[PDB]
Amino acid sequence: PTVCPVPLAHTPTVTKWFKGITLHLTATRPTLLTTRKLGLRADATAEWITGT
Amino acid sequence: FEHATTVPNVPGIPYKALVERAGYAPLNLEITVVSSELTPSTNKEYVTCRFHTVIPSPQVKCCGSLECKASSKADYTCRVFGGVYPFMWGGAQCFCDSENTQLSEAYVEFAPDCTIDHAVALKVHTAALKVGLRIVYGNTTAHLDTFVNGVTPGSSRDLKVIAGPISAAFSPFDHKVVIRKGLVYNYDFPEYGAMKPGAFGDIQASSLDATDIVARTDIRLLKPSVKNIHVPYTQAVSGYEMWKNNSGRPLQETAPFGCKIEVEPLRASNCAYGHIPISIDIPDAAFVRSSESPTILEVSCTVADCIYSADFGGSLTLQYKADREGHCPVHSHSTTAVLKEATTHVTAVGSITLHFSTSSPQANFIVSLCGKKTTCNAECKPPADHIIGEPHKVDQEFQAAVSKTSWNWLLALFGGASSLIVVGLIVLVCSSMLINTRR
Amino acid sequence: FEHATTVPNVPGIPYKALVERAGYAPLNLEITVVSSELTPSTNKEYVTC
Repeated sequence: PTVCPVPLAHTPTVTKWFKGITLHLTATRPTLLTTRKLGLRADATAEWITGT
Repeated sequence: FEHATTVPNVPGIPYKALVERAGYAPLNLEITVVSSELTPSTNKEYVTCRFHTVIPSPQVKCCGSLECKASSKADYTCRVFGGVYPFMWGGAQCFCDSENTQLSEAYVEFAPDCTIDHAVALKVHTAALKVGLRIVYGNTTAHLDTFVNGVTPGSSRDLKVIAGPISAAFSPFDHKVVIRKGLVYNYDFPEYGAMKPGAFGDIQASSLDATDIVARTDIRLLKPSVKNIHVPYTQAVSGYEMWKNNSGRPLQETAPFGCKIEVEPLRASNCAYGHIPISIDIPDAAFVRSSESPTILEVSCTVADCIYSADFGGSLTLQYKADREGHCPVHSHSTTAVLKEATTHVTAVGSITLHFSTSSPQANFIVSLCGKKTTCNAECKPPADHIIGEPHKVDQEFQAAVSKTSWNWLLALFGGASSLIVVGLIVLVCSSMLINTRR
Repeated sequence: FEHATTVPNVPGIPYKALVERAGYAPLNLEITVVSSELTPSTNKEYVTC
């Protein structure tokens, strides 16, 4: 084992709205986005995103 | 003195309470769950990884016969073939064109790189929740790690506390768990000995170095057709790789209640759920009798602009008249409002400005200053923002969650019907009585 | 903190408002239209003399 360098994606732009957010995301290469709620139901979602 | 309360298991959110001993002056008590650790008890059933299908060099009984022995290797497979007459490099290996049998032998072992890239299969049992608590009373703060079961007491050198049980037990881990390079998955792996080829746990062992490896990889040997010596075989793909491709996201990205999964040992830290009943024996030494504490004479509340949000978006002022200079404790006596400051310097006569956060549309709550209670009446507007990076510090109830305008309209609309049916009953009774009297 | 106002478009006359965040003291906001130019979309058709 050792330490490998990995890239950091462009920081997303978050736009708020009543009980909701909109992440404008830019990633030249497939970047993983994983979201989950903090309640009884995780409602976990995972997606590999490309482009903008 | 012993006091009982119910602290909400949400890390980082202080919970404030007032202990009002009759003889003594009231005292503050703020409790924070600095960290929690929901850890189960686990036993390792086996480890699995890529198998190395090792093939021993074939043997030929040159002009005789061979019989398949019974070894105890992992997924051992031995077959015997008839006359082969094999070639290696010199154009011949034997002297009998027939009755020249060959023994094809094959089995599996652990791959050399399995010491890092291997998965461990575990079963979980009832999990015990441990909490680190920072608790402050008056002047004294105390850090203590305790078990939330209602029996095991935590202690800090004068302070005894018992915590729990949790109102509703919960475990993010299913019965069967798999750990791979720190990642945790809830996979219903096959039991030890129930190997199935082409799926997870097709090769199993108690440890990487254990020699009693058992596997079922569906390896089968075929008749050698080519003239040159070689042992053919076909085998199902490694089920470890199949699960690795179709593993899915780990439990670090799927556990609910914001539960941070961790390994070595398996645990779930900073997990926010439920309420912890805590009974605490606060020592009487820290308590200060009312005869020496400044008991304020006359205090009133004037509330500035307020808003119901997670952040401290409310302000108010307490105009007080007291008899001495001291360190009076201020508190809120409602479940839908929490102050920022705990102990405030009180003078002979003056004012103190304080902050508060509420969940109700209307601030209709009693504030207490050195025991003296005053009802603050306000009207908090909806928050301007939509999202915050901070948790809501107070639960939203049903009773104190609707404005007094809505309450007045609803009560008027319902009391109209109630008074109308009452008036109808009264009218019927009066008519009957008038009929009876004038009959 | 986003504050929305309707400033009258009158150069040289300041418009004053008070922003009142709930948990924080009010602040003063003076907006003055120092200059304002309205420029149309233009394209020369021709010249003459």
